[PDB]
Amino acid sequence: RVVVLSFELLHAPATVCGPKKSTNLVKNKCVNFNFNGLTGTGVLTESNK
Amino acid sequence: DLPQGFSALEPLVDLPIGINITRFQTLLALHRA
Repeated sequence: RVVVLSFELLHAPATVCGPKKSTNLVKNKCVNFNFNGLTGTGVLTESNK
Repeated sequence: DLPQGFSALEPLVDLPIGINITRFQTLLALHRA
């Protein structure tokens, strides 16, 4: 049982899609982070907001 | 009765249907406003 999967792009908008990965977050350290595509550099702290 | 006051509409759902909508209507529930 083998299936030939097709990944096709046509004259249709790419409205519909998917993604994932995960490392234990550090704290109180100057590090560069990538949160769900939001990338930056700084120090992460617990907050009450 | 739209009263006087202020209220915000928190987003409920967004969907990537990706079709063209030009008209609209509504439907009702009756078993034989």
